[PDB]
Amino acid sequence: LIKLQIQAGQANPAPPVGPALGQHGVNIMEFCKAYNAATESQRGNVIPVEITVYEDRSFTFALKTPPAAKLLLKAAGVQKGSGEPHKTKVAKVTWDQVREIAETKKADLNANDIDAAAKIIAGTARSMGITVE
Amino acid sequence: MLIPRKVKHRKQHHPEQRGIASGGTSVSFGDYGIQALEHAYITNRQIESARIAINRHIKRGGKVWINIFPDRPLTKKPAETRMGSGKGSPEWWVANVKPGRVLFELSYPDEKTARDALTRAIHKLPIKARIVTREE
Amino acid sequence: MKVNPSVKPICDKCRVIRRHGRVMVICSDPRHKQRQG
Amino acid sequence: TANIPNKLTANVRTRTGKGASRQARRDGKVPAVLYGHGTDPQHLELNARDFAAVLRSHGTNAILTLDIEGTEQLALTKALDVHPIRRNIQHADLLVVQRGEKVTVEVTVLVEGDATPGTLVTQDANTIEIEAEALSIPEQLTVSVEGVEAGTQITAGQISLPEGVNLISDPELLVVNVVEAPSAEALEEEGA
Amino acid sequence: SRIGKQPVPVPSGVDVTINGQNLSVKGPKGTLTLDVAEPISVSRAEDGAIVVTRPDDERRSRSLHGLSRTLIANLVTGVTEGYTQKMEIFGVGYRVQLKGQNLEFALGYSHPVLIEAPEGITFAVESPTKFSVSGIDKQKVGQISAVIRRLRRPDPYKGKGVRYEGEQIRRKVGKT
Amino acid sequence: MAKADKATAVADIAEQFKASTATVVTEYRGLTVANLAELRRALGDSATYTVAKNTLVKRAASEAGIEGLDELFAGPTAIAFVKGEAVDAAKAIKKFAKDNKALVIKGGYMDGKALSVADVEKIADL
RNA sequence: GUGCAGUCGCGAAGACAACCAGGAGGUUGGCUUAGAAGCAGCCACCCUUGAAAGAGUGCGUAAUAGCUCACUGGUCAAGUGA
RNA sequence: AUGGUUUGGCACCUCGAUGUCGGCUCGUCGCAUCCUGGGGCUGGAGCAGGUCCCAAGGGUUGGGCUGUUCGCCCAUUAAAGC
Repeated sequence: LIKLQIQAGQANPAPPVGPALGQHGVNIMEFCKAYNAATESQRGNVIPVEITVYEDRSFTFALKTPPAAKLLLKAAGVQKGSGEPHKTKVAKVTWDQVREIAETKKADLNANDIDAAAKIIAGTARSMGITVE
Repeated sequence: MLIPRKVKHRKQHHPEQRGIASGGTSVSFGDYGIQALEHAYITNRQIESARIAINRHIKRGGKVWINIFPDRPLTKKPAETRMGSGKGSPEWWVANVKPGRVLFELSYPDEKTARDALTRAIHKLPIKARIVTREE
Repeated sequence: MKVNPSVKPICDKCRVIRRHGRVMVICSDPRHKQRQG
Repeated sequence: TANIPNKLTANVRTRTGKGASRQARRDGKVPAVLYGHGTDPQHLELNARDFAAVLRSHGTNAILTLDIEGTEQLALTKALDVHPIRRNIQHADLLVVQRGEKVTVEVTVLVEGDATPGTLVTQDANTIEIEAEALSIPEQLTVSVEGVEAGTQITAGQISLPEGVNLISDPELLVVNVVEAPSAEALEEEGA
Repeated sequence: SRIGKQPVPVPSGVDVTINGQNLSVKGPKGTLTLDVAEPISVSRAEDGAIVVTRPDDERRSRSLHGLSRTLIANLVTGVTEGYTQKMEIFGVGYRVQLKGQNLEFALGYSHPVLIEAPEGITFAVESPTKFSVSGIDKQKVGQISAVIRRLRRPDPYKGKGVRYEGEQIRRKVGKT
Repeated sequence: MAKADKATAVADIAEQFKASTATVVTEYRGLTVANLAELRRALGDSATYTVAKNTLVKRAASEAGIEGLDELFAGPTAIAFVKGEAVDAAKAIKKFAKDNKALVIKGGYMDGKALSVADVEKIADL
């Protein structure tokens, strides 16, 4: 098992996606193309990946929802989050933007209802200092 | 490096080291403080080395109060000189400290870092000291 | 084996003991291993 | 706030002086005197351990009911004498008070809460003056600082006090001061 | 103490003889002798077990109690089960072959080294790069296993030398 | 865990159990939180899944008829309440047991009676 | 190191050590840099499943991976910490 | 803080005399070890090192310049100790 986050628009071999899983001994060229097809169906957001590997070097990848921080950054229109959270605030967010992200995270979260999921995103929004409304 | 701006007399008798402190025996500004336990002239530099030591450990937050000010001068005759021919020129400024005197006071959110920081300052002072807090 | 008048438990695994009247510090990491002398 | 008087046993002093008082301390007893509106100075020796226990629990301003040779007298701890180094209790002054009497004393102040992250909280004044009935004395007062921002001064008048309690000290005293947290640039400047 | 406050169970096949502070245990694997300290009294429960008792609670009795009890259990276990220490050798060209009661090691030295077995200890080689040492006394078994461990200096870079099976030796990397 | 917290934990477990129709005793040694979370997902829709201290339940059992489960607290204790329906969790716990096989159903309690592993399996079918 | 005495914490609702299991989702929290993922450094330091899981006490890695820990429950059986 | 060898402070023994620098000959003692002997840790792969601990048995060169102690330089040496 290995955890990585790869941008939607590129799958080149890189030190982050090279020796990270290369030392485990798994094929790389096949992985880039298969991941590319799914992430270019979405085409929108960077998608985290979790590669599951067996004893025969056969690998099954897990493609889940985009990161909450990147989801909140794109839901706010800003490029980079606040370097001084909760004192200097880059942007403002609305409940419906929170809920749609929470609904998106609901397939990826351990929450029960949307309300719990919304609070989880609210906690993430506080992490980089995005005020919630 | 604290020195008085001006002093009425520049050459003075050595401050005497008898008794224990009568005033300033209790922390007043901060929440923790360093209390002396032996008589010694806490000079000008030792205060600077200790105060810097506190700031390095507590980093950003907090405020430090220095209740001791070195305004009492001390003299030394020029090196390689026979005795006589008057009193030497003042050299270093010391502040007379008696047991019970509270030198430094430090205010910081968490206790553990504050006690460690004050402990480093103690190792830069000639006296045996102990850290004392505000309550009874 | 550092020989100093002051010996302290550098890391959490370090243990302070006493052998034959002399204080030591024994740790899995040999660098931390010191002795009072 | 009505509190129950603490019971102590006190006996009079046969000999008074630095010779006798030092020996009494060596025996585990703290010499004391008792004066009041009744105009009657009495010299007593309390047990040090129980007196320390009463003070530790009920604060420095403790209401007492002494037993002086079988007589019960209500007394208040006016003041103490703590040795600077040994931190003993060398001597205690006890003031007699009748129930329902207005007494002026000093109580401590505690700051409870969570300040904003960019804030350093400084307590200028440890104790404030209070006039209250002898049995209605509060052991300590509380000041709450939560979500307070910028330079906000919590003066003495702003404190909330129990019923029947008056603020003898003027309200202008600045008990709590909140300011912006110093930076490492600011720390390495003052003191030079 | 807690260790000393636990009776020593003697299985049915084991014989225990007590003469005051002198103790001797006889069993299938051989015979052993022991002596206990003055403060501790050693007596036998009629169930057929061993019990140790300390009269007072100072350092000496409290410290000696745990030792004296666990000294007997090692004594009884030695004469029923015995102790076998298993070793294994790492390195290229490192060989072990047994000669009589003695054991020989080929550790890369210009000459081969030989270890003689003292009384009550026996060496049994299983493979060229794996062997074992067996005996009665836990101390003597561990003692000779110590001496064998000192044959080659510790090697953090390649791990060549003697080892215990479960031993995990730290290794660094020699780059420059 | 203060003494007041220990006591109020008994009350909440008792309050939870009193409205709970039946209880199931299971063993959980060797189950990761993620898989445990799926069991929480497989049970939290209707039932309630909990793991509590052996003696904490014991005092939380003297009130009602779960005084007869004292012998089922030896070892790890995982208890399933069924506040909604009766057998809904009985199928789920068995299915989760078959999925993991690191889970052993120590026993169960229903309508004032205590049953063994086979018997609660019988009531799981019924 | 030990002798004495005094406070405070936890403890048969089984304390402490040890042994078994679990130690998670958002998530690679934002800034920062080549990188920076709990483990240069700075800011905040939350929410959720919940028994318990820290914006992570340490080691390890270029960065991941990995070993752990804090912490929770099970056996054990009177004391255990400052 | 040790040591008492350096530059000093004091003026206590000696001014009806305690000969003062270098070199030679002859030693003797300390260890705060230069080589040889035994170890720990290494940012110790090997050769070679670095630092620290134990150790005083033996050894510790010949020349150019200067009255020189000291120092620079030429050849060696296991080392050219204080």
